[PDB]
Amino acid sequence: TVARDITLLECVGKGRYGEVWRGSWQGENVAVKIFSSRDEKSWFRETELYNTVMLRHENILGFIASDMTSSTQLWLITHYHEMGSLYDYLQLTTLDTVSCLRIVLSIASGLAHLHIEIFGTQGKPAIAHRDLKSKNILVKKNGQCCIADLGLAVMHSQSTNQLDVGNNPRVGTKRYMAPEVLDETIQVDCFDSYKRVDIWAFGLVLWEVARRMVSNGIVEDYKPPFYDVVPNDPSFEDMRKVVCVDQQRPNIPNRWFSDPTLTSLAKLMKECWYQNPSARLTALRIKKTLTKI
Ligand SMILES: CCOC1(c2ccc(-c3cc4c(N5CCN(C(=O)C6CC6)CC5)ccnn4c3)nc2)CCN(C(C)C)CC1
Repeated sequence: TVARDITLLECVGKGRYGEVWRGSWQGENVAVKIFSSRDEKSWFRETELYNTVMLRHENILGFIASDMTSSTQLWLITHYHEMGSLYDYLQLTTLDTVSCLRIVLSIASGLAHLHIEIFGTQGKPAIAHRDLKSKNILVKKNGQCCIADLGLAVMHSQSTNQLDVGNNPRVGTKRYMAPEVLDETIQVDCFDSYKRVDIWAFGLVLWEVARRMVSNGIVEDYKPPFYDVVPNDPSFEDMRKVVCVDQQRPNIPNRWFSDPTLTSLAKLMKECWYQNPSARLTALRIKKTLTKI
């Protein structure tokens, strides 16, 4: 019924996943993500998650409804953030210390919230995202972010030791894939493995953002991770060669060591990028560290 009352106004995004539209519902802007045929299973997983797990959180994209509307389409209706994604926003502006730390702390807060199981009737299972990237993190006008696109999410309950992986043909974006995914050594039956996959990807987003924080009048152009060492649309084997075989990691600009904030974020992101997954920081530790900077 939400879908029948929505007026679609403007397409604001298009990809292999489908399309995103700005719509109006009860006079308020809403985001309508219209899934492609190729990605119907992500719609299904996200719908199941939003209808069975209490997820609401400042830094998780707000859910309104899911619907199959009648031509038949699969729609996921959420709050609308006119700044669009971090990918979009980082390309039209540079950041200062305050706005950079607000972005990265808000992502760490949302990720910690996903990862941590909460006991009881007001609680939730532990959740790992598995495809975190700058294109599915939204920026609010108040400068905080929120994480979207839970179609690959996996859940875990420590009490019963049940791991719910989805059976989704989709895999994570290859440019952001962790070493253990690329060399197929990931322990697929351990929930902690998916959390560590998230932490790797977070480190890459951290790098993407920090580059855009000005210090002493200097800033880097926006670039996606590994822009300098793999082609656009890199293959799985392109990524395995660079990340696993050659052990490359995004370069830290020297100008960052003149700013205390960027020096601290540089230390943080390198501790997300250990080849050994169990050596990476946890989301909560990142959150704590960023609350102190
Ligand atoms: C008319 C263009 O306008 C700009 C723009 C771009 C996007 C949005 C926008 C996207 C979303 C959203 N999505 C659904 C959840 N996601 C995913 O699943 C990603 C695919 C994996 C993220 C996208 C949800 C909620 N809100 N939302 C707003 N809004 C505005 C594009 C560029 N311009 C420039 C020209 C100035 C500015 C804004």
